[PDB]
Amino acid sequence: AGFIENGWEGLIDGWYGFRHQNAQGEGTAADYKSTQSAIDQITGKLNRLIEKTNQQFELIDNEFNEVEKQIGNVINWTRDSITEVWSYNAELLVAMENQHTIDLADSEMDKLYERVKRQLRENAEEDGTGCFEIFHKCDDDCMASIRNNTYDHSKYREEAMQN
Amino acid sequence: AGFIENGWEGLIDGWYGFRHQNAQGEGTAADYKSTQSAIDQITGKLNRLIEKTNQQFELIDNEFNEVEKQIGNVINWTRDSITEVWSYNAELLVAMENQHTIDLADSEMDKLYERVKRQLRENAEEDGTGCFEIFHKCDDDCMASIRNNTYDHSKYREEAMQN
Amino acid sequence: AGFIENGWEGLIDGWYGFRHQNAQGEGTAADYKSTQSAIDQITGKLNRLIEKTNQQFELIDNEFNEVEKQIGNVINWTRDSITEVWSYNAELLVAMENQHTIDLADSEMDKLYERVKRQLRENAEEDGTGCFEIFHKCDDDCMASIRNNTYDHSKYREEAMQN
Amino acid sequence: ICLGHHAVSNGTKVNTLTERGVEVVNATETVERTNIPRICSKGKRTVDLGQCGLLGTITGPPQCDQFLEFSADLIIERREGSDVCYPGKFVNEEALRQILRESGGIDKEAMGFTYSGIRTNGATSACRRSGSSFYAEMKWLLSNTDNAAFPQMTKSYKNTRKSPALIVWGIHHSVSTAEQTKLYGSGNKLVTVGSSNYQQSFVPSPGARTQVNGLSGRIDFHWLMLNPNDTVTFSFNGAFIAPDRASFLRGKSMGIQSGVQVDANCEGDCYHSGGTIISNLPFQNIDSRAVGKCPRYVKQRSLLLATGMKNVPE
Amino acid sequence: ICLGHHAVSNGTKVNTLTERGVEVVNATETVERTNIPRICSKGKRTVDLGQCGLLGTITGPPQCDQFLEFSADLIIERREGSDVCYPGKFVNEEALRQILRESGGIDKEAMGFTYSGIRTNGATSACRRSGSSFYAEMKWLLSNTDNAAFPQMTKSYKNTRKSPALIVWGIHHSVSTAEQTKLYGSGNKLVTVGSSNYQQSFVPSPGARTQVNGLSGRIDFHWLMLNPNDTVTFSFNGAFIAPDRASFLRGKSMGIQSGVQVDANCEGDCYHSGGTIISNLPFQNIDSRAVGKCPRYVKQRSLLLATGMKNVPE
Amino acid sequence: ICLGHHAVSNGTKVNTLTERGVEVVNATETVERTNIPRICSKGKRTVDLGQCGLLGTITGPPQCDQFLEFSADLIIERREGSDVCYPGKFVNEEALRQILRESGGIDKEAMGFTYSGIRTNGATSACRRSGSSFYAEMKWLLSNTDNAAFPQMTKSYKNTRKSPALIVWGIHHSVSTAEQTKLYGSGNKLVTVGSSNYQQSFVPSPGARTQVNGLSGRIDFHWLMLNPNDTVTFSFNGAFIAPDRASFLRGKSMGIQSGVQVDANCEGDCYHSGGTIISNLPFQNIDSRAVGKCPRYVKQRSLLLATGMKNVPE
Repeated sequence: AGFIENGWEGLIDGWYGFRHQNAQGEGTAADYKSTQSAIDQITGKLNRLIEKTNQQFELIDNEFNEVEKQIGNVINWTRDSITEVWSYNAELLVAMENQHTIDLADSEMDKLYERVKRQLRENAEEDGTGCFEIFHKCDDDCMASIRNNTYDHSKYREEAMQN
Repeated sequence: AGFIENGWEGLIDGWYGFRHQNAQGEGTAADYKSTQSAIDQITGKLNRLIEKTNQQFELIDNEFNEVEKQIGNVINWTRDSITEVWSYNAELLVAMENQHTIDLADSEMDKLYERVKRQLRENAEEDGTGCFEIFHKCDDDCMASIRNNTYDHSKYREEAMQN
Repeated sequence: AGFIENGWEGLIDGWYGFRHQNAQGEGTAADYKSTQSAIDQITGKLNRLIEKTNQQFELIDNEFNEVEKQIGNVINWTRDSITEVWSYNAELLVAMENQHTIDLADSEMDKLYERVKRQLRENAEEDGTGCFEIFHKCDDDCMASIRNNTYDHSKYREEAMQN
Repeated sequence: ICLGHHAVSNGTKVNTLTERGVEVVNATETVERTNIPRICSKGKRTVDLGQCGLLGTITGPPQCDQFLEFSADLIIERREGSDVCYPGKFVNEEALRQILRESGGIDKEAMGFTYSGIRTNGATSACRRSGSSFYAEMKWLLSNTDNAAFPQMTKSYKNTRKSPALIVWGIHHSVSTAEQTKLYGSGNKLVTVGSSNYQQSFVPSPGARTQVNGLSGRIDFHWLMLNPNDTVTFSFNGAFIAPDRASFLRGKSMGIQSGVQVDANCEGDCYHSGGTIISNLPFQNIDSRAVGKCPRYVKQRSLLLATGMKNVPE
Repeated sequence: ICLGHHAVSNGTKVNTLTERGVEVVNATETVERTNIPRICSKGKRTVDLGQCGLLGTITGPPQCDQFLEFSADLIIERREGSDVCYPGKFVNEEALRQILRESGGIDKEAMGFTYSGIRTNGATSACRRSGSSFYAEMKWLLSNTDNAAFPQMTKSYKNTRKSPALIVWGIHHSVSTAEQTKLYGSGNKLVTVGSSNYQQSFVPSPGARTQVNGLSGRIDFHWLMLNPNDTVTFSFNGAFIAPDRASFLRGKSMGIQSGVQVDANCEGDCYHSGGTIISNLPFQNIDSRAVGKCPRYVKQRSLLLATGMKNVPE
Repeated sequence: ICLGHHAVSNGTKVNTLTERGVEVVNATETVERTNIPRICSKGKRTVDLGQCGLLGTITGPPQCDQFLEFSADLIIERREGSDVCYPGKFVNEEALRQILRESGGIDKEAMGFTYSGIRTNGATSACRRSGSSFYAEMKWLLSNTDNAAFPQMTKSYKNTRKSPALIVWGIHHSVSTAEQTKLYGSGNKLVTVGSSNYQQSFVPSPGARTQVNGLSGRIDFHWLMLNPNDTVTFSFNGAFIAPDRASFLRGKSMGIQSGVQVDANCEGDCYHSGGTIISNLPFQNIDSRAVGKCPRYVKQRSLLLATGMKNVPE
């Protein structure tokens, strides 16, 4: 989300993906592994936070007949204190979880980027904006070989090295 | 803050910056974008933590005429419990915010490092201690072109490739 | 812990290490710096969390002769609320500390990987699974020179460049 | 080959540890606000007291005639409920209410008191059934004739069950000192209740009170919890509302105060005066006094949890 | 070309999730400790009670003559304040104090109690004004002559306003039974008070107490809150400190107990006995009993928040 | 040359912010569960009350004869303890218990009350020593002969020490009004107690009760705290259990209720009814009512903290 200047609004298939522009045409295919990884992590956060409490609290006040003024002020004091505690814990919880979610997803993006970067050793070079310039015409079958992590990092070495 | 063995005490212009030593002379210019990024993030943390509470608590005890000993012991008990809760929350809050602040600044430093690395594709090589050895005499105007992200990654390729 | 497909169960000397397979034979030596770094960080977490509280709480109830039912219900209500607060804080605390611990260890692993990568500038190439293919027969003394960060990044350049 | 992450045109702003308003792809809600304006009692034995007050179920006014030996897991108190038919008041009323809310119902048992030499059918136009009656579980002991003399009587009752018994008696306060002699004879006039833990001691305080229920006399309702094999003794000679049946707690339940209808198709464990909070979220911003197994009340109206990546659109 | 970050010679050690004492570039404080030793009341209607007790403002001793119908947004209680001039005590005094602290002032109104056949100007030398006087809002009800017979009286009052009324009466306890028979005649004395939520019932307890104001007699002060259109009734015949004016809560305010001076140039919303806490920090380590809109009290003296990067010198 | 990390065959599953069951190399426990079934009192002055009740130490029944002026840093209450020998009970008993638990011991001092014209040697067969005796620190005040008038008396005591004094007296309730007339005389008996911030005025309750200790009469104890240079005054004329010695708090201590043995070889600062919690972990799941310097109670049985890296074995 840094050097990637913007996201792809047309990418409606997954959370991550590739958009290759070779000679044969163009392609935009979503990567399933990283997308499912971030989805499983966020789903873990959701399953962890959305929770039912088995602790039962009884009625300590009375809405129809007000209790003693002193013990009533003590009850309202304690209830207001606990309300402040849970408000703070909920605010800080939501904030921290959102931060770790954002940085987590960015971490997955960088994982994918450096993974495909490690797939192309000397046959391609970084461009700066999240692209890998290929020094040899990589056909659509070659692009599909890079997507499913089957691109041979040596059977295209000399050709791209000459370029 | 890792392979960068130490900081620059002479750098009083910003948080991040460059110090180039070419043939024409030497320079030390602070980068405004990353510095302003970390400054805006820390400023966000400060604006979020420094907060005024609209909840008003009333006087539940009495310093001039002590109340009943039992309800007074209950009040002191609840107040001590809440005091422990807020002490724990404050300690953990400060610790976590400091940790994420340090790791945040280090993350920005690595962002700048890898950004300048992606600017110089094959015209320079990493040295190991946070420097980029340039295989061609990059003059002061070229250094200024690298600072404002205008260095051409191809009009110096063959010269540095021969070296 | 990502592209490193699995760990080394035979590595019983430290947390991180190298396993070189050259022509002279094979070696598996643990790196002391990164291992001691992660160990010192986890030890810091342990020394920070394992703590003794100087706050003393008195007996507010009575197990042998039950107190007034109203103030007793107030005491049980407050104690249950505080119990829920501390249970939540303990759960979230343990979860967060475990997350930051795992991501911390992975961060140290990546630090070591990219450090060894920066040691071998053009004399070696990444393979994709966490190894560095060397284009020149690096003997055991050369491997030991790489371990203690004394490998000369220039006195083996031309030989591996020809390969 | 390039590679990037997805993005949406309309993200959701959330709050983070650093910034405030970071637009992510998707986000959900953690603070519940939707309320069901009905008391969800599906699968629970529910008693809607209605016009009957919770304390009256121990004394037995007309409006509580159908709640003398109720049994429930959820007790609902209504705003039109009344604990008394003859104007009176309970001492430590809220504690007894909190005892009866989690009692799981009450079971009455005859105390066996029989009387000789006085009238026992004291009744008032306020506690009307067929005609003028009194509290169902209580006995308004009068003099035999219109002034007469009330002999000193002593009545003891022993708890012979494994659970504590709820004993409730009453001290009568006439409109004046003279009507007190019309009901129990001239002079004083002393009641004394005693147990192993309890002992007190009442002298009637006759006088004009504010007209409640068209009468100026009051009846103080007192209570104590007898332990098994303990005995309570009543030594009196006038102005005594004697107990006729003791109460025993059945099991366990929950008490709520609501003003909405009862629904037997929805199910919930979180109740308040406005209805039932059916949610799976850890927090709620509906009622701070919600009882049962509720989410924790917070003052924030909405706290959006991020469920997507950082939205960097174009 | 090389690139790095800045550093300083003198950093600031902070605490993190990992280490303890990490020297960063700059850091700020999050736990407030600076206290203003004055009550900052800029822009607030403030009533410094001084020697007048908060409860006395309802009964009206001499020292409270200028606080009978006060109005304020911030009420300050002083240590030299006294609720009584004649030695006495308030029943449920702390609850009434907490009611009067957030009352926003009090407004008195004549209850309209007329008397016939007794001496109503009972006074004492302790409540001294010009000569010997009594509570300004009370009337000591005595018998007509030196002994005589105090006739039985009944006084009723209806709250004809939209806000609850504060009713305060007193039960007199003489030094001995002979003084009680002198002030109100022989026989049993009895005071009854009734309304819609209140009932009971007082009998005076004559006897010699500890000498206070050179007087061994006491006066018990009792109070109740009448609802709109609700009626209170008193039935007495002696030992009665009758109310003359009822109190009505004006609005809303805050009550603090302090011993420092009042300052009208500084402004703050957090108060304690030592002064005013003026800060924007989220925590404070000054007074755990601070009231108002205060930062959350913690027991840590300092919690430095890091505002700079990691300081790596040399 | 390749490089990697270590792993183990048998890892430890923990819970993180993302997953639930991440197998790491090593992990430790943060929630304490091991309990020492003994009261660790090494290095602390400990007084095991045993059959003596904590409140009895102020009144002095036979079983408390060796605890009249105890001194300790840790007070242990036993289930077989009894505050009284003659049947009765303390009023505001729990507050006085909480006062005596942190009192650090008590120090008695003669209040110097002389009598003339009555008996001061009222004794019972329930408070037995050599023969029939009474409370060691109390004096049962009777009438000079059977029936006859108990004179009206007034006894005052001034606290001439720098610490507040604990004053405890008693009201007697006979088995009938005839017994009260025999012990103290006919007429309305009444006791009055007053100081500078106290006044209460008790009245006995001659009724009819069942037999605790074979006795149907009761003796209830009341208490107040005198301030330095403050004076307390009593006005009585029968049914009075007069105090003979006042109590003064020594210093500071802690009070626990346990049923296990006392051990002087183990040391701990966290106690509960089952024993001593000796641990350095921040949490514990043993007793939610543990007192002292304890880890914070949680409902989770185990919360494993990760101490190693992610275990990826083969």
